[PDB]
Amino acid sequence: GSMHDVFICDAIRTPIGRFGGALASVRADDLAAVPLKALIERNPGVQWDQVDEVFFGCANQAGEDNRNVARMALLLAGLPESIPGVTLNRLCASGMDAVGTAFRAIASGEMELVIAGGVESMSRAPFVMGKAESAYSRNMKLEDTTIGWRFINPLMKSQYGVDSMPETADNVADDYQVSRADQDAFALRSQQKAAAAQAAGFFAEEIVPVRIAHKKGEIIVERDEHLRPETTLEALTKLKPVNGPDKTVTAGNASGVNDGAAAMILASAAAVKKHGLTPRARVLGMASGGVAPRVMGIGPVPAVRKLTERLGIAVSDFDVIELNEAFASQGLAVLRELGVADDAPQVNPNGGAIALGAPLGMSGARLVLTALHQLEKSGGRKGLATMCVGVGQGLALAIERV
Amino acid sequence: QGSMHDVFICDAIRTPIGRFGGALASVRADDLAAVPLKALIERNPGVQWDQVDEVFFGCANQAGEDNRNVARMALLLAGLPESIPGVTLNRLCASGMDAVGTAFRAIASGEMELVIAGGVESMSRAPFVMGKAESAYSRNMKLEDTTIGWRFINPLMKSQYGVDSMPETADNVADDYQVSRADQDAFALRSQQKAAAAQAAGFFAEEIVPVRIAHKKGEIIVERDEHLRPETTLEALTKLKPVNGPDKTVTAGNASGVNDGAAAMILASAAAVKKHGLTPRARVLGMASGGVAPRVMGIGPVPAVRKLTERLGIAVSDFDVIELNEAFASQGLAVLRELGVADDAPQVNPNGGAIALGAPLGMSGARLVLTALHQLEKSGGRKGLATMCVGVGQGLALAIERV
Amino acid sequence: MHDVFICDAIRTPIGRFGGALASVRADDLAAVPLKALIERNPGVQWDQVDEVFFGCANQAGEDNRNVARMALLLAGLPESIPGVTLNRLCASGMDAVGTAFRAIASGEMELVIAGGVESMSRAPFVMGKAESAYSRNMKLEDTTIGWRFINPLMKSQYGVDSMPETADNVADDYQVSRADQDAFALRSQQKAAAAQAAGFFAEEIVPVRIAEIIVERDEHLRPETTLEALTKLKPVNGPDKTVTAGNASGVNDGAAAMILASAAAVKKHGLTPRARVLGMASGGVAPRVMGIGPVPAVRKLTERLGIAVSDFDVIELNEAFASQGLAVLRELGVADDAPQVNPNGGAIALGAPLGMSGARLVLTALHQLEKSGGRKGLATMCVGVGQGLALAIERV
Amino acid sequence: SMHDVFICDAIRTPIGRFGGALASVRADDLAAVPLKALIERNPGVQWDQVDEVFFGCANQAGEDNRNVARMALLLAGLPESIPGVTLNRLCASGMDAVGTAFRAIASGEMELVIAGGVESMSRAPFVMGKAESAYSRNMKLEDTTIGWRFINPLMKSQYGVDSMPETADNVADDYQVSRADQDAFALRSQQKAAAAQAAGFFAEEIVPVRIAHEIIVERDEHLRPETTLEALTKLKPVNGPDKTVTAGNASGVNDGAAAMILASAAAVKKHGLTPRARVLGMASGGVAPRVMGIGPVPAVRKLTERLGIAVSDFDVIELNEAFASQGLAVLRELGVADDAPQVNPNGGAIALGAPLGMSGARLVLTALHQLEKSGGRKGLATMCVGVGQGLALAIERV
Ligand SMILES: *SCCNC(=O)CCNC(=O)[C@H](O)C(C)(C)COP(=O)(O)OP(=O)(O)OC[C@H]1O[C@@H](n2cnc3c(N)ncnc32)[C@H](O)[C@@H]1OP(=O)(O)O
Ligand SMILES: *SCCNC(=O)CCNC(=O)[C@H](O)C(C)(C)COP(=O)(O)OP(=O)(O)OC[C@H]1O[C@@H](n2cnc3c(N)ncnc32)[C@H](O)[C@@H]1OP(=O)(O)O
Ligand SMILES: *SCCNC(=O)CCNC(=O)[C@H](O)C(C)(C)COP(=O)(O)OP(=O)(O)OC[C@H]1O[C@@H](n2cnc3c(N)ncnc32)[C@H](O)[C@@H]1OP(=O)(O)O
Ligand SMILES: *SCCNC(=O)CCNC(=O)[C@H](O)C(C)(C)COP(=O)(O)OP(=O)(O)OC[C@H]1O[C@@H](n2cnc3c(N)ncnc32)[C@H](O)[C@@H]1OP(=O)(O)O
Repeated sequence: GSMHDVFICDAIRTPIGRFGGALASVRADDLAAVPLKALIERNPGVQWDQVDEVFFGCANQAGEDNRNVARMALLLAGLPESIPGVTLNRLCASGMDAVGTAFRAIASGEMELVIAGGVESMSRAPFVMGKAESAYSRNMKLEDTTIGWRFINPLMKSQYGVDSMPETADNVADDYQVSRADQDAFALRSQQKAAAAQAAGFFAEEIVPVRIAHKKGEIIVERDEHLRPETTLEALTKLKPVNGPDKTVTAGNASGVNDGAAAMILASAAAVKKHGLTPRARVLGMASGGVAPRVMGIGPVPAVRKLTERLGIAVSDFDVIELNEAFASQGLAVLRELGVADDAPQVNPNGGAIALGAPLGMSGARLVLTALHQLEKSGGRKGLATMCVGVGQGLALAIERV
Repeated sequence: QGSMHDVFICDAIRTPIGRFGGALASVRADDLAAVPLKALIERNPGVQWDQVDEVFFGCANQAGEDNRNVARMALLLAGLPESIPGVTLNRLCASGMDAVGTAFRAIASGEMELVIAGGVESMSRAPFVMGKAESAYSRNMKLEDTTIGWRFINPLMKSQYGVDSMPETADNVADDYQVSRADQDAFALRSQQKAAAAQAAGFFAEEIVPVRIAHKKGEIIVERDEHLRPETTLEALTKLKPVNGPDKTVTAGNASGVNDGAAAMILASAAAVKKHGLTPRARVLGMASGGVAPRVMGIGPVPAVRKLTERLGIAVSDFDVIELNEAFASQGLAVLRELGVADDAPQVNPNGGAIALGAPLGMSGARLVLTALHQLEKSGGRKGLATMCVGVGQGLALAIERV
Repeated sequence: MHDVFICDAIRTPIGRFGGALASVRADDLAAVPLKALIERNPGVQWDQVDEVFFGCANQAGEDNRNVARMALLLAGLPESIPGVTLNRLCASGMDAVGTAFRAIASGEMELVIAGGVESMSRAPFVMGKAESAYSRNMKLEDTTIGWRFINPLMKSQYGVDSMPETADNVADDYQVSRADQDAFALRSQQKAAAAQAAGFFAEEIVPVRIAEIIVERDEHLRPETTLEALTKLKPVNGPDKTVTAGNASGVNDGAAAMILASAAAVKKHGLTPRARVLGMASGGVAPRVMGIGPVPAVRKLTERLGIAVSDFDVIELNEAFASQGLAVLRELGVADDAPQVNPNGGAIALGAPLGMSGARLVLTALHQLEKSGGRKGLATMCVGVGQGLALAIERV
Repeated sequence: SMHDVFICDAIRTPIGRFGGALASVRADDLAAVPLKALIERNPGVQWDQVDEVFFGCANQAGEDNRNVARMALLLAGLPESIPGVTLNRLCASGMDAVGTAFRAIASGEMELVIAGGVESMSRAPFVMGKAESAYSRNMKLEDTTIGWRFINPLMKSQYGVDSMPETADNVADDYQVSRADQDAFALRSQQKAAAAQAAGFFAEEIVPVRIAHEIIVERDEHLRPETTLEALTKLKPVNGPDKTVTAGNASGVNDGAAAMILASAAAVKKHGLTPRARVLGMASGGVAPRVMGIGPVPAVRKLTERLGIAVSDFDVIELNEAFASQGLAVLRELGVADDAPQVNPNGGAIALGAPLGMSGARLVLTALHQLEKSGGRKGLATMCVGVGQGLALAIERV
């Protein structure tokens, strides 16, 4: 009759590649399979035919990630054909949704042993073309699915607008009064902290390599590619806003478009013991929230509020906060709404998506796993991961180290 | 750790199912998904809508007007407040049932109180996709149709598991489980007959809200499911040529079609049922999934049903209705045979299924759940089972219980 | 230097965009007139055809890779017969006749076929190759009619006005009023309707068989047109403008072909010489006023031949747009309603498949000379991006 | 009554490799390069007197769409009063432009004209047919770089739709042209071309192409001067182990443009031009598509018979090298030795490349160039055409 505790066990990720960069040759399905293969190699006591489900986040699903990439990935990874899979889409929150969905399946007693993760290959996102609506139609057109609006509904544009994600971040900067200077400082600190974590070997502990064929032999992609460790305030101040001279968001204070995949095991207490797993954290809960599309970046606020209210935990009780850095403007605006200092030590202690990049489907799984990793290294207890969502949402997920 | 919470399906509704290029072909998938959501608003005035915790929607494609989280797109279009979150699930033809069971788990685990679960597919409007060039001046650009089935084939997938088309997998099931053409056609006929009777009885009308269609001289309404072929005879079935060549058994007459449609339903905890003045119609009992060989995807319901009923301690024979998805007569028959249920068992698909009705991938699983409940209400039955197959070798099963 | 005679000539009907001929591949459509010439001319020894010259404005679709050659093979002409495709946009089919004429007049050939084709219904989309790996800048463009792959240097120096925009520019610069344009358009409809009922087009037309459905009537005509109806239409380019769908040609499908021959070949192949070709000339104008292009072309030709415009017993002036048709007539000193101009109507009523239209003008001008007993005839037309072409014949 | 016609100044771009030196240059802009050079090179011309620009172009789906002759003259800075027309006989297109230009002046309908050709095969677009029905599931992209697209079932069933290399394999088979002879032919092409490049022979024909942020392209890119018979021997046939045509014994896929002035004697005098050759004539011939490479044979026969000139009277023969197989077969049918010194003395398309629309204009101008250098009188340029044709053009140095 009682709900069951749920533990995150092993977790692992590919490096994050730049658009057109180190991972651009790797099909989304094959990329998604890389962390799955590593889970298999890294957890040899598991009876693999007992995995109840693979849940994977993926925002696109038009490309080599089409037709339920979770199931494609598990087959490519060498998991038995008897294992089910399902793909979740809450845009940039998809991979976190995977984790929280997996958690709810175990908490409710419907499953014992599951994998949750996320993939996105933005390099390889395809073009789409709608069907002709009439014989001999002269209005055929291609649209890029890399990021952002396509097949725009005129009713959506008239009621809510179809602001680009950078536009929404400018709207957040405007409405919440987040200065260019503050955004650049945040971005700088993101780059510094990530450069420090990379030199410390922190990212290395999370990463499994991806092997790439060249003409004369193979290389290994080993390192997060997006980082700009040489970033300075002077460098950031010189950049032009994406949307015009009177705006504040720049490529230097924004996440990038990127490729990568991540996955982790979740299990009941019985499953941990049966499969020889090492339990690392208990999942406390997940909540979602909605906001106006035009200020989508503030979405984390109702999400975090809803979760912490229900669990009865103060925002200030968390020993780590992984706040997604879609843009410095909205990162800062969320922190301020929540009463957390712009530079508080527990937020993004190893940097975030400004430095690391953000393959939509992967980023939510990455935030959960890195929060856990951070809690282990620092000896912290509770961790909060939260991110915003295109078209105006937030997602939040809380964990507690065992 | 505290108690699990009971979960109730309340009001449910769907659009008609349209033929490919037929009655609903002009309707964008996001607008189509909004249709049942707007009806749920109209039909339950007691609900305080700003208390919906989540809209969960199934959708197999997501490359078209259904792109970038159709659940969230649809709820905004439906006029639900911007404060309501949405998320889209993809287990191919099982997506809409996955929405229901995922909703159920969210409430059962105490994370939510009031949710909407549904599904949509516009297979009419499924776009073409073109991979990016890998090199400057590449001579290798290609368009592929996303309406149904394989695209961007992985060599590794093809080598190991094959990339059989869905009709091909149904031929494989026919061969491996020895389901004869004759038996397939008889199954298909009963589906047409039963659906025709249900339509005439007004049974589908109780499930349906109309879709409005733009027209010169004034918009029209679509009220009735379009796929049905009520005049079908064994003789016409017998004369059809198989999809995959002259030695095979699967034909367009004994297969589900490619179709458009949307459906949605409310799930609520007991406290939400009370607070919003909803009618609890059934309790959700549970959901299970299972995997099989891609090449025989149609048998996927078997592991799913066994997993579910074993954990719940319910025998297959205990269910008052079984809504078994009719992707193909071959797999429909092979599943029943494995589960020890007669090919023409009165509790199985009493109002016909996807052969007559059609099967918009995302919507189908949601239809199966709501129609099962509907049938329990008409018949006074207690427990129902809804189950379906999934391309690339899966099955999904969900059990409910009236009142 | 050799006299050159036009002999037998025929055409398909002209279909509307997406209408009666929309299912017919351009190459098969081109072959239809060629087959009819074979059937209609049994004295001809077909392995002696020196060349098939065909006009075609597009060449991206089933009309790709030298449609002249594709068509003659599809029409059952021996593989020994060569073909060549010419492209001067809407004047392409006239260019074909004029080029055939030059080949025979200079003594390099004796017996040739000249024609044109366009399937505008079937015109494909085009997409540039990616210029970088993982390019996000892929785009489809319609080739049915008008600008695609615009060159920024063309735009900045000459502009890339659409054809209707240039027709507005002519109406403005040459002061051609809306009411005059609509009047001319109505006369075009009325004359074509009269010609249709009299069997005039039927004498030019060979049917297209579609595997069976038979297309045998020009489809674009709107005999129902009234001045009042024309007055109510809205200008394509805004209320301050003049050109409308009703006083403009349409987008259309069709093919035409004719035999040209030296005196020797006429006699050898038992042909009926119907007209002598007198000459062809071209000219260039500013692209933004492309519709006035006929004027330099006609002046150049008539001056060289030593003929006045007023000497022609028929003038077949392409009707891309009423504004330019009228502008041209005015410039050349011919009345807006002169009886020898377009006596059976023109492109506003009949439609204008680009590559076919010039060959149609030449064959119909000849046909009208026969009907009327006239002597000299002039066919002339405008060309996108600023040209004109003119061709003179004399009934034998 | 017929008027004599003279070829005067002539110039070309270098020939670039597919995806190589000129891949960024739009076909219309590329066409404009020789035209602008003709202006620079001929100061006595009153440019508004040019009666017509005739240009060959095989594709016309890309930036070469909608009458590239006229686009090119405008981009070159020529007055807008000058008309233009584009000709398509596939690889023979640029030769057709010259021949057509010739008939225009000879017939007295013009006095001063430009003839040339262009092809950017690098930038050839993809094409997509329109949907035939609402919600059509049958939409498809095809490459227009070279060869069959939108295949007609009736063409395929009667005549076949063999690729260009397949037709060249068919000629090898039907006319018994061995792999070894083909390779030896190819090696001589490369060798002759490397010698001519070193002698500055191509330099004299070339105007550079300038590509901003800036690179000057001034040399033919396709040449393989290190080619040995041993290297060619190692190559695998395009169409499988039992065929004979290889990448090494075939022309390539390429970009480039060329143009030249043609004039009556009156126009020569008025415009202070140098008359370099009189044009004698052009003839065309058809063959079976499946052996398109043999097309030059009927073309050359029809031309020489009409002019009363034996093939052996020619001081230079510029035979297009689409493939060594068909080049050799053409030479043998015409009674000329596989290595005759008057044939392709500076090499040809195997070394140089073949941008379809340009190649025929190149053969005519280079033929004239060679006559000037060697002191010869009569020249013959000839080439094959996809779907089974040949074209031939004869000239005589003044
Ligand atoms: S939850 C995740 C949701 N995801 C998003 O919302 C994605 C948001 N990002 C984007 O859509 C794009 O990444 C935007 C913000 C639009 C930027 O697009 P660009 O393609 O313009 O980005 P690039 O970085 O490729 O180019 C911008 C130029 O700025 C320079 N630059 C960036 N960052 C720095 C730093 N830190 N220091 C110095 N310069 C920096 C880049 O070098 C580039 O300069 P170039 O000289 O043009 O290469
Ligand atoms: S969970 C569900 C998952 N989805 C699937 O697996 C969907 C599988 N279905 C398909 O892919 C297609 O529906 C297939 C099976 C390939 C058939 O596609 P078609 O496009 O051919 O379908 P049509 O509607 O065009 O039918 C083909 C011809 O057969 C005739 N026909 C069908 N059914 C009947 C019956 N009952 N009686 C007589 N004839 C029947 C159709 O009329 C049609 O003949 P036409 O003359 O072409 O109309
Ligand atoms: S050498 C010839 C060279 N070729 C050209 O220059 C081609 C010129 N033609 C065009 O480009 C187009 O045909 C233009 C002129 C742009 C018109 O196309 P539009 O797309 O702007 O408009 P439609 O073709 O869709 O037609 C608009 C409406 O006008 C009605 N209409 C046409 N003709 C008449 C007449 N005679 N009388 C009354 N109405 C007329 C059409 O029916 C249409 O109205 P609908 O309500 O949409 O049917
Ligand atoms: S009138 C003109 C009509 N046009 C034609 O019909 C042109 C016909 N040409 C073609 O269609 C192609 O160019 C063919 C002949 C099919 C070959 O295309 P490829 O893309 O294969 O051409 P590559 O240049 O890539 O050649 C393949 C490999 O062969 C090597 N190679 C070519 N020539 C030589 C010589 N002389 N010596 C040594 N090697 C040679 C290329 O380097 C290439 O090697 P890779 O390993 O592939 O780089």
